[PDB]
Amino acid sequence: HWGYGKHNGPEHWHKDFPIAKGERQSPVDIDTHTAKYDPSLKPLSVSYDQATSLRILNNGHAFNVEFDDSQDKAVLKGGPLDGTYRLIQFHFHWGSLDGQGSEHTVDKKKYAAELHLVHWNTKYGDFGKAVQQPDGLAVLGIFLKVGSAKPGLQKVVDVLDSIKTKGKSADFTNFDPRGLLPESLDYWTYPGSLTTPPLLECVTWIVLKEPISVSSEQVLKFRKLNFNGEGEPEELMVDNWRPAQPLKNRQIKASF
Ligand SMILES: NNC(=O)c1[nH]c2ccc(S(N)(=O)=O)cc2c1-c1ccccc1
Ligand SMILES: [Hg+2]
Ligand SMILES: [Zn+2]
Repeated sequence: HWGYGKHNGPEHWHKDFPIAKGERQSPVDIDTHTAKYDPSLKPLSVSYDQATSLRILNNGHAFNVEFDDSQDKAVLKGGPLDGTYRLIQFHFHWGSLDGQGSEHTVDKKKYAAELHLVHWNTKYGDFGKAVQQPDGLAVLGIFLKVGSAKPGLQKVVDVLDSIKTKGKSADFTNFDPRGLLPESLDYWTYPGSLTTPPLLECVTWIVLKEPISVSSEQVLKFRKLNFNGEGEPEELMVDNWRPAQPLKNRQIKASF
């Protein structure tokens, strides 16, 4: 099935998922001199104080930290969004080297990794229904650069040993996603898609200008993960990022 390798990677995806060549695919390059400040944007509201993490899973592509979304506990609202979007999970995309790994790029600049906090529009009842709607999802994207360690990330880093291979999961309760945010909530926003198959065009992307810094040892542990299942030949989980897709005269707006 689909992956990130030469034989199942991003330019093979269109065969099983024709929408890969669609009109609002993600990620995209953010050309900072083409993005326009939008005064009609409300401030962004990230309410993660009552977030309830459930567990962490290696899905053979990346790892997901999953949250209980059966109540309004961790919500995204404001900015370009109408109504309330509930946090369901977060995950990352990263490279084999610090000079690559992010999915969105900024004036062609690739970051070492990208964090995606995935939220679904609560007017649709559940995630499965939300992904059938053009405004079903909101993904908050945060760039990672290598520098000082991010203390709020370390609990995630520590558990990765326990979920090395495809299909492995571990209890991951009481994780506070507030520890992953940069200071500034300045952002760019554009309408887009899932960056993974089925590549559904259901996403309002909100990409934060300010990156977080993570340590070299933190990222190195990400790179120790496996794409393969236990007992299979080792295929390191690295370069699990889709490259930038045609903007196709969508408009990227800036909050600042
Ligand atoms: N990880 N399992 C999933 O079902 C999944 N759901 C997603 C929703 C949104 C996005 S996104 N990257 O465009 O923010 C990704 C996912 C995923 C997923 C994420 C990483 C690897 C494989 C699947
Ligand atoms: Hg959709
Ligand atoms: Zn993602």
